[PDB]
Amino acid sequence: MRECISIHVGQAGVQIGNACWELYCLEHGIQPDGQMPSDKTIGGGDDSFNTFFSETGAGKHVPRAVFVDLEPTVIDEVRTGTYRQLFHPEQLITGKEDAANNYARGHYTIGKEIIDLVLDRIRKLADQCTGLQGFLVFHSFGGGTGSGFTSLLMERLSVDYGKKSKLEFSIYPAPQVSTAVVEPYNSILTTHTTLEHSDCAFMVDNEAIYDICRRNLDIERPTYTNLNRLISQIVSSITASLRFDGALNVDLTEFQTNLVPYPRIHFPLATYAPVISAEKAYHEQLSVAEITNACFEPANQMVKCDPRHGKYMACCLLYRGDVVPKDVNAAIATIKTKRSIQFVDWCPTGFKVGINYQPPTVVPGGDLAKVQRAVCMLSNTTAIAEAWARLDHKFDLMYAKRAFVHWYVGEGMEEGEFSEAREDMAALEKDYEEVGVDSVE
Amino acid sequence: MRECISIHVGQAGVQIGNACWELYCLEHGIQPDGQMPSDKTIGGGDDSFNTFFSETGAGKHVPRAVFVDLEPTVIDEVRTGTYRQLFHPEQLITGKEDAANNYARGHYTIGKEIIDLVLDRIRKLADQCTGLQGFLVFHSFGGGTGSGFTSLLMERLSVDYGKKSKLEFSIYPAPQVSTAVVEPYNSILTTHTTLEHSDCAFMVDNEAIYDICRRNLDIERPTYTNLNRLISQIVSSITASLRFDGALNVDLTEFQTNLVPYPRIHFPLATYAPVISAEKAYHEQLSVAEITNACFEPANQMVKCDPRHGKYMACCLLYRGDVVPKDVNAAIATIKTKRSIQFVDWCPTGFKVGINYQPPTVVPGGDLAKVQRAVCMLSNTTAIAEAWARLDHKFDLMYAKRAFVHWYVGEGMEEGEFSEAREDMAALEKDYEEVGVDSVE
Amino acid sequence: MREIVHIQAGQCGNQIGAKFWEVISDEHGIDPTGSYHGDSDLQLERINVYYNEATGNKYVPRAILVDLEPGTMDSVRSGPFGQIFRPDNFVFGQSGAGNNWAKGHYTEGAELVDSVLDVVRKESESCDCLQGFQLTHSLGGGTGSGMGTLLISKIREEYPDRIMNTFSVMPSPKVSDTVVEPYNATLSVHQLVENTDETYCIDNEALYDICFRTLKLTTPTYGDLNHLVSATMSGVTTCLRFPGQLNADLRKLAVNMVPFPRLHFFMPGFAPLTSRGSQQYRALTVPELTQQMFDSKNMMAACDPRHGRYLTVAAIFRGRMSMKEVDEQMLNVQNKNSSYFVEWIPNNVKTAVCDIPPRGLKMSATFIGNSTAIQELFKRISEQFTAMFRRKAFLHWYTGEGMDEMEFTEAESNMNDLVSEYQQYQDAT
Amino acid sequence: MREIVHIQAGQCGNQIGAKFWEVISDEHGIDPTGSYHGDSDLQLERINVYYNEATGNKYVPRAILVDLEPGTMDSVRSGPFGQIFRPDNFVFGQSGAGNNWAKGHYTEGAELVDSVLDVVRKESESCDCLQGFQLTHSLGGGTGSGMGTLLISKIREEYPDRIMNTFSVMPSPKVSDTVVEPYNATLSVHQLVENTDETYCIDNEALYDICFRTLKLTTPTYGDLNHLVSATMSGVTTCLRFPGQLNADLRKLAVNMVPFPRLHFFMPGFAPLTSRGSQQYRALTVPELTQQMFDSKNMMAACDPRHGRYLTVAAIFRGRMSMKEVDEQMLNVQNKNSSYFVEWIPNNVKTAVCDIPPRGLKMSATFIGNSTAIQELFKRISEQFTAMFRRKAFLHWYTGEGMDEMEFTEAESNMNDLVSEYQQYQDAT
Ligand SMILES: CC(=O)O[C@H]1C(=O)[C@@]2(C)[C@H]([C@H](OC(=O)c3ccccc3)[C@]3(O)C[C@H](OC(=O)[C@H](O)[C@@H](NC(=O)c4ccccc4)c4ccccc4)C(C)=C1C3(C)C)[C@]1(OC(C)=O)CO[C@@H]1C[C@@H]2O
Ligand SMILES: CC(=O)O[C@H]1C(=O)[C@@]2(C)[C@H]([C@H](OC(=O)c3ccccc3)[C@]3(O)C[C@H](OC(=O)[C@H](O)[C@@H](NC(=O)c4ccccc4)c4ccccc4)C(C)=C1C3(C)C)[C@]1(OC(C)=O)CO[C@@H]1C[C@@H]2O
Ligand SMILES: Nc1nc2c(ncn2[C@@H]2O[C@H](COP(=O)(O)OP(=O)(O)OP(=O)(O)O)[C@@H](O)[C@H]2O)c(=O)[nH]1
Ligand SMILES: Nc1nc2c(ncn2[C@@H]2O[C@H](COP(=O)(O)OP(=O)(O)OP(=O)(O)O)[C@@H](O)[C@H]2O)c(=O)[nH]1
Ligand SMILES: Nc1nc2c(ncn2[C@@H]2O[C@H](COP(=O)(O)OP(=O)(O)O)[C@@H](O)[C@H]2O)c(=O)[nH]1
Ligand SMILES: Nc1nc2c(ncn2[C@@H]2O[C@H](COP(=O)(O)OP(=O)(O)O)[C@@H](O)[C@H]2O)c(=O)[nH]1
Ligand SMILES: [Mg+2]
Ligand SMILES: [Mg+2]
Repeated sequence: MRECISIHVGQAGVQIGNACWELYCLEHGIQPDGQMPSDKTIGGGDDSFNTFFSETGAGKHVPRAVFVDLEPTVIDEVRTGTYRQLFHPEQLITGKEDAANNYARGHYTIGKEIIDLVLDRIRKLADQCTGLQGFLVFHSFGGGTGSGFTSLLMERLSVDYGKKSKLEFSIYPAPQVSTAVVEPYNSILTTHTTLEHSDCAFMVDNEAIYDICRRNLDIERPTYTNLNRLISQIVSSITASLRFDGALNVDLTEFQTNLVPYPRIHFPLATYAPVISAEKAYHEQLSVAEITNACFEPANQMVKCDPRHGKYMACCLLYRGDVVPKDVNAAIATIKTKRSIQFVDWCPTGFKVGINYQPPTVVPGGDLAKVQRAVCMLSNTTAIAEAWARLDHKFDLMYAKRAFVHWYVGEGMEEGEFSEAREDMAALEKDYEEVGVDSVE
Repeated sequence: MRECISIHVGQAGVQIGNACWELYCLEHGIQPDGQMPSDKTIGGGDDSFNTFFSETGAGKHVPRAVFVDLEPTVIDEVRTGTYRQLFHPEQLITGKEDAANNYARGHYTIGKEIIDLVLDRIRKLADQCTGLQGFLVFHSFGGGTGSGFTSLLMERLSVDYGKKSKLEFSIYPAPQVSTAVVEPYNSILTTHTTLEHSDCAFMVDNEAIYDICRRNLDIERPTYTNLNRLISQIVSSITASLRFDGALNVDLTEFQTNLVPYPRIHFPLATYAPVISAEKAYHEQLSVAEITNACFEPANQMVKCDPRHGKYMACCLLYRGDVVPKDVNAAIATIKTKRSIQFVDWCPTGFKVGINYQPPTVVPGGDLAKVQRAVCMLSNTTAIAEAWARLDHKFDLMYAKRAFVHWYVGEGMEEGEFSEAREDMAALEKDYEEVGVDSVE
Repeated sequence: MREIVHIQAGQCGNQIGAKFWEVISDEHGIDPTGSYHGDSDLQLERINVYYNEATGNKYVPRAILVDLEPGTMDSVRSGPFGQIFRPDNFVFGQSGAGNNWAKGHYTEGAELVDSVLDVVRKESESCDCLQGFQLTHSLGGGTGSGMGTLLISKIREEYPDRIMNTFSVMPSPKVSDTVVEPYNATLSVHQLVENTDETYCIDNEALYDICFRTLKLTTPTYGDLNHLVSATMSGVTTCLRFPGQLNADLRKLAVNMVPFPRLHFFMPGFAPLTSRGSQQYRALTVPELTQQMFDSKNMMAACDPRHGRYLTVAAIFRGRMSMKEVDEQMLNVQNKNSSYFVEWIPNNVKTAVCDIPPRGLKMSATFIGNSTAIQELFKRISEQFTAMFRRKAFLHWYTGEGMDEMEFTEAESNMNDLVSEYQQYQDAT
Repeated sequence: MREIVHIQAGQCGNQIGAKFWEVISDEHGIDPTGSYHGDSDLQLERINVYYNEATGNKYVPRAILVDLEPGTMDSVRSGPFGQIFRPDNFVFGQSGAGNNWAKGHYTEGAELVDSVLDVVRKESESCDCLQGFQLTHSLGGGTGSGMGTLLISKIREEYPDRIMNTFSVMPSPKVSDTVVEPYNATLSVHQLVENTDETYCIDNEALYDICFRTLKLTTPTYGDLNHLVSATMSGVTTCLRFPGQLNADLRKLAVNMVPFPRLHFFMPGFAPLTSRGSQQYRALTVPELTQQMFDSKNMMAACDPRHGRYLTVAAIFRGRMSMKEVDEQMLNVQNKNSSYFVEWIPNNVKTAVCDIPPRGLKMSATFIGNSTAIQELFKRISEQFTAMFRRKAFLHWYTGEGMDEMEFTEAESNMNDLVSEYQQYQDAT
């Protein structure tokens, strides 16, 4: 049976893992103590699907999850919370000190000597599965372990596994609001191994989801509990075809074939249709043509990024629930008519529709409610290049002044590592200028 | 199905929208909470017609209405009144300050930056409809947002929609009674975009409906609740053929073909037959020849305007209820005999009869009652030119003294805008002097 | 046998047409479901003409409905006979004409004529032999004036040898239910001179006159004006459907009734029209029907027939008669009215005698007459037209849809040549 | 008697195939357990064709299922007819193709074709004589495009003299459910020119069109597009299974229908398709079926048939008919459409008349036609292909599985030669 290995890294990765595994346990019926008392009433069905859940003989279910953060403070919430007895008790903590927001403590100093517990734990976990693999990595750019330790975890998993698909779901630094002053240093050093090893890098952002939680959801004070559920609804309908029974399922290998033209332009900028309130769950039809047109306006992109100032290359409409496959093509010939939704010449096909027909469920405790259908559009546009130039500019403004850099080179890393990461991002931004421009004859 | 988009603007537009949507909900059977418990007893009929009402799957009905006023004080009556849960919760308020009665705050200062919410909301509303469109705009001249913000809303909807019919129902400043001293400045600047963009401008007035509420209805103290119902009875029988089953229906495109000779003389001066009391609902036959002869006397025009001092060009008799089409032609050959009811040479056809046969209903709470038939005559006469010369004279008397004008040019607008709006109204009044005069040979 | 296709354009067209297929049905004895439950076997021999068969004993009219712009759709469907028309025939679009000619002939007509003629050809080849293309349309309006004469430009093009009768409701001198109406008559008579073999000029005033001056009806509704038109519409094709003693097709009329190829604008009459319960003070005989047919207050075109000379007329008699009283009553009228006819034609009146009356009546008739008195229906419009066109009054709703000013002067030149070729034969020589 | 093996590749393949064996079952009167409970004895004579016998009175289809990569496994097993297929036939692997051609033809196809052909040979030698190898696959996808044409490279190799029909669902000009789709069509038509005798070009747009323009269905699901395909799939082998008055094998079609050995891409039609309850306003006759078959809105390949000349067509009629109305309706179409056919062929249409209708119907048909209008299905892909290939757009997911750039230019050279050998006969001479 096809399966994934969800490897959360950092505090951002573990905090998202609080709610991704809160969502999975409610869809399948698994209580916070491993049992399945929902399907015992009916008496049939293996709904704790082996994509995400190892099953032991005593009826208990164990996830495929391992997470490393180099700080006990985050995981001790998991080891004392509601999901204490659910997970396996090897949630790898062992950090005698936090990374302190740098890539050099990090890829080199304390990420090493803890990685020996990490890779052996994945080998003890990967060898229980027959069939498809895929590493669902969860981290953030800008942090210390989400940037540094993931970079060590990719070059040590692109060797012991080779050509396996790696979907890594990174939280990207916002161009206007940054919760650290050294976050432009970490989010340029982590690109040098995201570009090489991880085949598909889902970037989301915190400011573009703040506006969604204010405008659509109408929440005036959104905490980090209410942001991570919206990423959790996205991550569910990315790996929904591996579990549920759809009319057009899209495997994790079918992303790599479709979303990714060239081996170094894999940054596809997820979206969703979260216009539930749920006061506005009435007053509104929410048909197939409605939720597909939610991707038109740049007030619903999950990244602070304007798609109208760039081409598209390839999109991937992934539906949920009561979707009829006829209504989809009405909502696609419409989009290919609109002249600001701009494509390149070299991709005339455009779209790809994955219709799963299990409806998205509702986490009790807010903040949206039971809609009958959804969409998670994944589209690598050319417009993500202007989202990086507002981050190379933050790097270059404090690289001329030689600021903050004695805590990077005084931890094992050489000071020449920074310009090696600048010559990628200068040349990787140069790649998006060529691909969007068509050739004339 | 054919449909309209009712866009109220200003406080005058929203206050009329309190009673236009009070009338529609009572004819079709829709309660103030979206349901239709009237037709559930019979069990058939789609009477919540899709001209005015979007239908969601939960049985609730949502109107086609959006209204912008740049002041929260007006719409917070709607958001707390009886029609709270009926409308969609995007009733666009967002004004941190009122317009303060000028065209420059207005078309330029605070009308801009709020219009970005407006046009996108219409696009989210227009793309749910297949077939006929028509923008039922509601505003007043003289005000700040009814004059200024409508002028920005017309030049931004004559580009994103092109050639769609726009029926805008303006309340015109009375020649004797004015509730503002700067109202002659606003009602000459709003003509420069009413003349160009809005294809058909229904002018009504407050003094000519005050006399109707005193003489016919016999109400000694008519508040603004009792005036807006008489406009609501007019607006119903303008867009009655789009809903109900008549013997001669008149589409909104059939107005443009008939009422409007030349592209800049579209000002047609509505009327009605409101001689109900309802003590005088007895004592009186109210036949077809009676209610058609109500347009003869200039004590029943809705504008303070004497039709006997001008020609007519084209009329449009629109009936309701128990009308037999034979009785109409008796009441028309009569009118073509009377020598003060004067036509031009170049229109020998004259009239056009639209017989809808659904009777006009009664809003409970006064002030008229159940008559069996009605008429809403729409006739662009030459006599409206003397209704403007009593407003250009109010403009010119305080333009020589350079009064009130530092709050117009000190808000972004140039002081040269005033003479550009005078050279229209001088030349537009010059157009009515040529059309009424026949050519001799 | 000889088969007819009935086309309905303009909202005036199907309203006459919905009453038309109720007169035809009760004349053949056919219920709303198409099941034949007639009295005799004599009315099954030519069901083939109007009603082609279906699977189990059911009959469907060959009725194309071009005019069901959706305000009229769910009234004709939700009517008396909405369960008799074939639902693929209901051909329409959205955003109807708007009492505009150019939005019937150039813009919305061009994006609908392909969907009509894909059903016209599928109703032609389900037939042994066609001759008839009845088009019930009206001048003055939108669809009935621009799109009604767009199909005749196409159907005569794909069928140059079919009898094309168009029962054309015309404007009035006083009853003006359309302000743009002298444009939709000038631009449509320009099409109906070139492209029809016969066309019947029917007005509403002479239908309002009969329901007051003769039938004494209190409130004549729109159903009771169409019930008089349809009694002529089933009176021209009577000899097609029923046996007789002197038959007349839609072509023995339109070879006799028309001298010159442009002079084919007819005025239809009907008799007996009278007002009663079951006590009426008269006697239905052949000289009784004759005086009422020729009476100037029982035309339908609303012109005075004694102002001009009849070119030739056709009296399609029905019921059981005697041919001597037919051929001698048609003689004495022609002699008493020697100036009221054309002198230089041998015999003006022809006769057509069927053998089956209507259901309730004992005898009936139909006066179809070609007269020079219809010069008045074309002079009034051509005075109303050149009054509007001189000022260029309503033209920016037409030139803004693709037309040119040099098609308006083409259309008034054609109608002014009919008046020239009617004033000539109205004069004596 | 003559026996057929049905192979199902790609996830589009068994979804059509699960509906396919439900139409075949109800045509022979066979329950989900394979127990025969039919009405007459006339449908047992050729159970041998599709259903070989089992121990106690039970029947098993000779259905190999290559495509059950395990997302589709426990839906076809847990379906209506999961208790009818032989469970050893469910041949699959792990880690399916991924909408990749090279992961269907070179990497996972090579480690599965040995396990398929070990079941193909065990279903060939349980037969008296084979002729038929039906392959229900789809272009555009993964398994259905690389592995579906890996078996045809092997099965035609081990059987050079069998009729190889592949009912190939093709890409669309607008409906793009696959971003890589102009690669999986170019690389698979390169295989299906060399290795098949006939292949039927079916699109989803012309199946979406019929369920809206003709069948008037509100929400056509994926079952109701396969229910139209399968009504053709049981319409080619009708004369094999049932007696007739002019029989036609899968080889009398594929000797007549194909002029030159590369020109074998067909477009299938079906009639009667209409939308009703139990009240429909028509009559099932032989001229009624004919106009619908040849109608341009009842193809399935989503090209305009009036853009090109039909080379030759085959009208496989069913039900009780009359051969004069068959041979004369097929004559009048060929004369009215003298430019729409090829002039330099004597008679283009052939006829095939069986004697058993479907279950509910009285008559039916199947229009299988070889046209030059299918040049449009190959020109659109060859424009979408050379747009992607010029930039070398998606090639590193294919050359990273073993291919070379000099197989892409081989595949576009072959498809561009079909368009050259279709533009020629579309021209007049
Ligand atoms: C007791 C009796 O004899 O009653 C007569 C009758 O009184 C009179 C007044 C009838 C009556 O007609 C009308 O009053 C009338 C109403 C609307 C429009 C036109 C006429 C009659 O209603 C009409 C009816 O006509 C028919 O039956 C014909 O077949 C007629 N049918 C229809 O028009 C028709 C009506 C409803 C449903 C279906 C068909 C017809 C005529 C020509 C071609 C086909 C059919 C008849 C003779 C009568 C009544 C019943 C009172 C008259 O009309 C006709 C068409 O015959 C009006 O002047 C004639 C003279 C008749 O004597
Ligand atoms: C009262 C009556 O006569 O009902 C008809 C009917 O109304 C119509 C509309 C049927 C109906 O078909 C459909 O609506 C339809 C649905 C999905 C996909 C395709 C069609 C019918 O459902 C389909 C059904 O078809 C059959 O029975 C054939 O044997 C057909 N069987 C199946 O497709 C089938 C369906 C379910 C289970 C098993 C088999 C067939 C055709 C070719 C080869 C083998 C079998 C028929 C005649 C009818 C109904 C029942 C309404 C029509 O279709 C067929 C295949 O006959 C649609 O247009 C035709 C014309 C028929 O008159
Ligand atoms: N959405 C979301 N973002 C978070 C969360 N926690 C931190 N972030 C974001 O992640 C970035 C900081 O990285 P962290 O993950 O906190 O850092 P870390 O990986 O623990 O690394 P060090 O603390 O530096 O060792 C900032 O941009 C935060 O806004 C969370 O729970 N949800
Ligand atoms: N009939 C009617 N007239 C009104 C109403 N409210 C205001 N008016 C008239 O409208 C004019 C004033 O314009 P308002 O609509 O109040 O002004 P506004 O559009 O809100 O603009 P500012 O307040 O200037 O921003 C005066 O002539 C009033 O008599 C109403 O509810 N009904
Ligand atoms: N006799 C008759 N005349 C009609 C009817 N409806 C409209 N009219 C006349 O038709 C003309 C108006 O055209 P109409 O058919 O309604 O416009 P259209 O829908 O644009 O073709 C006027 O002269 C009306 O008096 C009807 O049902 N019967
Ligand atoms: N008619 C039909 N088409 C299908 C079905 N499933 C997928 N498709 C079409 O098949 C193509 C996608 O290929 P698919 O069979 O799902 O991929 P595969 O599993 O890799 O072979 C697209 O053109 C889809 O529209 C089906 O059940 N019926
Ligand atoms: Mg941390
Ligand atoms: Mg105000």
